[PDB]
Amino acid sequence: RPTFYRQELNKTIWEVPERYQNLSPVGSGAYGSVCAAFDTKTGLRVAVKKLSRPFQSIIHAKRTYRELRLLKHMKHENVIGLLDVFTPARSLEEFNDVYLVTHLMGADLNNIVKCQKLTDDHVQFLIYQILRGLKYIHSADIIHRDLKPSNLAVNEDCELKILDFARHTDDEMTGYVATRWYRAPEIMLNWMHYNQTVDIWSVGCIMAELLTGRTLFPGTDHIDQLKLILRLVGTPGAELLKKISSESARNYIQSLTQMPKMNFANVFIGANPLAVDLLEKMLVLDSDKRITAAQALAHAYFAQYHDPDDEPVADPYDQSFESRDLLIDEWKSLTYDEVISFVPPPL
Ligand SMILES: c1ccc(-c2nnc(N3CCN(c4ncccn4)CC3)cc2-c2ccncc2)cc1
Ligand SMILES: c1ccc(-c2nnc(N3CCN(c4ncccn4)CC3)cc2-c2ccncc2)cc1
Ligand SMILES: Fc1ccc(-c2n[nH]cc2-c2ccncc2)cc1
Ligand SMILES: [Cl-]
Ligand SMILES: [Zn+2]
Repeated sequence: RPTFYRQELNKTIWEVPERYQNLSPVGSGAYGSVCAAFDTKTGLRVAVKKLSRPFQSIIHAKRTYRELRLLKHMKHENVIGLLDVFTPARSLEEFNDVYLVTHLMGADLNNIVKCQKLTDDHVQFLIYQILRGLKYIHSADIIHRDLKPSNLAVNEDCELKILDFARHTDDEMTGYVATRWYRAPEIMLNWMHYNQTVDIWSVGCIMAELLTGRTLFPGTDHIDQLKLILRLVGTPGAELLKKISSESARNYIQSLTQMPKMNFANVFIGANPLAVDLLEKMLVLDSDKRITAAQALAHAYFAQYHDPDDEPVADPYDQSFESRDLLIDEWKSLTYDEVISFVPPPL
């Protein structure tokens, strides 16, 4: 067992191994609290996240296990992975807190887009990285489901990592988001059978914003969001309308004054046409015809970066736990096993 030390930061107390020094708070939320620290063992600057109320409910307990399982599995340059995980608990009985450690990423895509107007080269590189990470995530039968600028970490070298790839249709009001500018329309329609391309829709929205400096669809509610979307891409054709089982949703859409698809060249005026072509393949209303991450990587917009030999897929990921209905103490025990069995990556 390593030697731990205690300290209080803001209103959050922290108990971590001595290897981590100079903890300074970076921010907190529904997820947990995060501190930047210096890892004396590796010489790296790391981010240390203390989970918030990990075993409050079966929802938190299962989510704590899920995040740990996800982070332990993700080994890819464009996806956050685990440098370390620890608890000050000496045994299961006193197991109450989980701390996760990863490489420190000093900014997110919001800081980047707001503080400066990115060049086309930057847009290509950043979007390239997101897609390369999504290709990997998606290959493990994982859907991010909430991609947005504040979920994309970026460092001073313009290297990018996807974070938060750990929620589902939950019965809690913590972390509730009012309207989501980056969400696929099928999600705004509460479709229960969406596919991995919901993430591609988000990339499209993010990419648009990096090119124009404006949120593409700043809707105030789910319906306002959907109307802004249909204004750009036009109202659904016969083929897509036929895929809507929800009688009320289908009928509402059909009762809207019908709208044509806008010419993307007029909307994203001044943008690299290759960029506009890709945007158009990403922002397809029918998810069945939306481009995949793997296909997008091979789009001519990324010719400067695309390398099939260096766009890997993930090892098989066991999500069978997702269907389990267990007691809080069972999820806690499983999580504890995962902490104790963690093998750090080679330096
Ligand atoms: C790997 C990484 C870090 C460590 C480490 N472990 N314990 C450390 N001590 C623990 C005890 N030490 C102490 N002990 C008694 C009185 C006053 N101070 C304070 C700092 C420092 C350190 C430490 C080492 C290197 N740089 C900074 C801190 C051990 C292995
Ligand atoms: C291990 C250690 C830290 C993390 C980590 N977790 N969450 C992070 N974000 C910070 C804020 N982000 C956010 N903020 C506002 C709205 C929606 N999301 C959500 C969570 C950043 C980070 C983070 C921060 C800095 N560097 C790397 C990762 C994950 C695993
Ligand atoms: F107005 C819209 C917006 C999006 C969709 C949509 N795109 N892909 C799948 C769907 C969809 C929506 C609702 N139910 C089934 C499928 C359908 C209608
Ligand atoms: Cl995909
Ligand atoms: Zn909760």
